[PDB]
Amino acid sequence: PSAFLEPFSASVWVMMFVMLLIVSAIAVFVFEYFSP
Amino acid sequence: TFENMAGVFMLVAGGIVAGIFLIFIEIAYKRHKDAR
Repeated sequence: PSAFLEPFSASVWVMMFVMLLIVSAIAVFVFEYFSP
Repeated sequence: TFENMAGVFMLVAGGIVAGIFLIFIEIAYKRHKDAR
C-alpha cells in the first residue's frame, strides 16, 4: 500500500492540490479586503 | 476517495466562507463602537 497517495485516499488525486490553492487565495483576498 | 469526504468538505467550506463574510461586518461594527 501507498500511504498518503491516491490508493490510500482521494483516488482522484487531481482536485485537492487546486482546492488548497483556491481556498488559500480566497482567504488572502478576504484578509486583504477586511483590513480597513 | 469519493464524495463521502467531499460532502463534509463542501459543508465546512461553505460554512466558513459564509461565516467570514457575515462576521467581517460584525467585526467592523464592533471596532466602530469601541472607537466611536
